[PDB]
Amino acid sequence: NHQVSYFSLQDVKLLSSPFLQAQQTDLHYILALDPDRLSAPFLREAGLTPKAPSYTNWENTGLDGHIGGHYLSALSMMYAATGDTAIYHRLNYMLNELHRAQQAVGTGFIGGTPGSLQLWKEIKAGDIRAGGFSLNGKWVPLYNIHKTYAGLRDAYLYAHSDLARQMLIDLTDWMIDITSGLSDNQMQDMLRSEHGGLNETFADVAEITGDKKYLKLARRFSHKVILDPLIKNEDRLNGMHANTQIPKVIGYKRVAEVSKNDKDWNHAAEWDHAARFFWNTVVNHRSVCIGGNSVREHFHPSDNFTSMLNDVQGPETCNTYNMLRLTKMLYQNSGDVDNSNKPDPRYVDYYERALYNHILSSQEPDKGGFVYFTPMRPGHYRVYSQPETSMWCCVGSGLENHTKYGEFIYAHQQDTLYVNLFIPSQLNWKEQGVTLTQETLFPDDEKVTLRIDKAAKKNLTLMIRIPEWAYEITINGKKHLSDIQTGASTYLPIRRKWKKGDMITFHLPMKVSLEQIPDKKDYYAFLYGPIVLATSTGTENLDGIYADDSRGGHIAHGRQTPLQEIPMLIGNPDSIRHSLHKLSGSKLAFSYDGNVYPTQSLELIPFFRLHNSRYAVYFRQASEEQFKTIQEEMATAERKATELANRTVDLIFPGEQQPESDHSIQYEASETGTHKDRHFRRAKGWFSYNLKIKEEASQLMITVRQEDRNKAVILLNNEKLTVHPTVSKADKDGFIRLCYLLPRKLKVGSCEILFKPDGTEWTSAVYEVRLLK
Ligand SMILES: *[C@H]1[C@H](O)[C@H](O)[C@@H](O)[C@@H]1CO
Ligand SMILES: [Zn+2]
Repeated sequence: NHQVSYFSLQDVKLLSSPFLQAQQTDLHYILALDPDRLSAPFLREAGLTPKAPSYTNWENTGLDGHIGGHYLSALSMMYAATGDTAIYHRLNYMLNELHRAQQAVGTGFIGGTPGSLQLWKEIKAGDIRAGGFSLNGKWVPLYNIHKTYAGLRDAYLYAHSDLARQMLIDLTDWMIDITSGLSDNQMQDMLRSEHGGLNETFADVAEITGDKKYLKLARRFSHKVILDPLIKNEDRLNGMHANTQIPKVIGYKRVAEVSKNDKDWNHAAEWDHAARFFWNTVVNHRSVCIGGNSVREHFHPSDNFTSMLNDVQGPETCNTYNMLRLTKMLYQNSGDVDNSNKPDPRYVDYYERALYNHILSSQEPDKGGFVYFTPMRPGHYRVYSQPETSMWCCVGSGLENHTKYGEFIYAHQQDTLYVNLFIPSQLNWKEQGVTLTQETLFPDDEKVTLRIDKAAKKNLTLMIRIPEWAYEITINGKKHLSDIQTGASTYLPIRRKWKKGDMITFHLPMKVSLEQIPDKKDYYAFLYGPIVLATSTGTENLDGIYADDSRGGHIAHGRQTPLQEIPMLIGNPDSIRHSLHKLSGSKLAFSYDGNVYPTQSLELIPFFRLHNSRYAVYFRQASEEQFKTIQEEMATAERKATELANRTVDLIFPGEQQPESDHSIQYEASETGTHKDRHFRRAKGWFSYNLKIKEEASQLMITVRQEDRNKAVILLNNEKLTVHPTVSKADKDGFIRLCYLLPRKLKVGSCEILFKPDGTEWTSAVYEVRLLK
């Protein structure tokens, strides 16, 4: 009787704000893409003639088709949000091209993976050769086809396309046939390969059709090794690839939702709970101040953020896009699950933190371009995509992000409206005969006004979110005072027979806070209200800040600044917090007026506004007592680590999917794993990469474990490396570096590196491959 609903994008008009800017910039980027290049893989796999070459980058190195899927979703949501005619022409054309591809094969299959029909013939026969990122020699093909399922779902739900609906059902029936001869054990083996959110999309088809066969399919596509610990409130996520898991959990939640009234299956509450526990553990233990998670795409231990503070590959944007999708699902029925009948605004505090500080920051606001990694290492920078060069996962999610800022501003519950986000907007609440405008300069000002533009004098309750970070309201010039009931996130209820012209005004008091890195190392970020602040540390060596189509072009490969050159805050955390002063002006800006080492007064602005520069979000802190020892470590060990990084020509992390894929991983009889938080690969046959040599290289460094008795032969362009390596002292965790001084410098270009056993059963387990000048 008390279900909470969301509004359609059609019903929520963004008014001038950073969000409308971001929407419009993404519109331009979406329209820049050539649909004939995005459709080319699909036509190819159907036996038709493409009209143009595919894009390059990931669209011709094995993930061919994935951006086309995202492109359907982004066009559909952007069309719902704007009604843009150019967007509709592109969406109609892409749907009709993919429909031609589907009809040419006639089975329901649509896809771009090279050799798609052969792949799925093998799978259907039970020839399943799964790795974490591969299936039968192909790059995450389940993940790829997921973006088509999702794209066709979105064309139906957002753009009302019946053609998309039929294409989606045919493609789902095709998968029923592919999996009809597979045991649950074979399915769970195949699901070891990254598969995006297929369980979610199959549950979506169940709801669209009302046919439970699609819910049985969704459950078959639910990865049990991940689900089962979550049911039991066990976080087993250390070392896992993070964006692989989040869509699975979204899927468990969606299966639970669509299964709410399924008399033949009794697990909905358990699967809902698994998702709510997953959210809790990631948000509360694995997330930084901007709302993101992971380092080099993987979950590190929650008690050790060292790599988050040292690596240039900070949180990945996809992961936050997916955590926000989950957040929206969990919030909707939070009141049903806790039998309060009011949803839990703690979900909204997270949503706001991640939306303003990560999603909004992840697009260059003027020109466009999407961020993959956001370093938390002080003094680095982030790289942006370009429309015709960049075909990354974070481009696909990037296209979607800025279409849909209207989706979570408000929620409705019969005669109740939840005012969740303080984003300028006009709402059509047709269910209660109301049109309302939210006017605010937030976060640059504290005042919010809600204006009733149209109403039918129903008694309605406005539930205004009072964030934990933030009671007098004004109605029509009259002050109404209410008692604070909790310092926690809560709602302030205001019920009236609203009429045209009524005005509700409230203020959100904003304070400076200082948020420590979660493992309580000596690094802190400044916030103002929910806004993460940052300082610009310079504009030198921003190499590849607008990416080309190269493998690895999503990473900020420019020079690493030694930490002793970046401002370090001297003193205790309360003194440091008190030393940040707000500057006068209509935009947020702050001066840091305490002691900084080395001296440059620092200016801080919102991180979402900091572009085309190096930055610090987290600052290293030093007590006056520990300064001498801290500075000596920064001047010696940290400086030397930075020098090694700055002599590095190429770098591979064996066992990490994207580093391996960017270096054209090949293998025979190989396995991967983790030891002491580091990934490896080893083989009984062999494994190989291509090294990309931008500058001549002199030295190869291989990281292994001292205790490993297995040895590798190394071939460079099929010539055995016979020079004797120098061997480093073992570190704390038992890792050593083998340093080979190459007999001849390696030429600029590409060089195969191949590892095969040297008399032993396996190669050494290799944890890092580094090429140096
Ligand atoms: C980016 C994102 O993490 C996706 O899940 C993955 O397939 C891609 C590269 O690893
Ligand atoms: Zn990504």
